[PDB]
Amino acid sequence: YPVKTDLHCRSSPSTSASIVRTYSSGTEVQIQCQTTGTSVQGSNVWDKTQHGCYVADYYVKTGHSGIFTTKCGS
Ligand SMILES: [Zn+2]
Repeated sequence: YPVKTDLHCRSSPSTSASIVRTYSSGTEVQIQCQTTGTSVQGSNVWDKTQHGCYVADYYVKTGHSGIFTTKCGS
């Protein structure tokens, strides 16, 4: 799925968590799992990517709003 903007990928699903890497707009990401975290533009859903860090799902163009795949473990 493409990211919708330049999008931070963080060590935890929080906008205060450390930035591991930043994807340039349109970069293809795969979703390992989904969880909840900071509310970003109305969505508290966060996606763990192929790199093991978390992005705000609002900015991942999947067509889905709610969690739709494997839930991340605690
Ligand atoms: Zn930023």
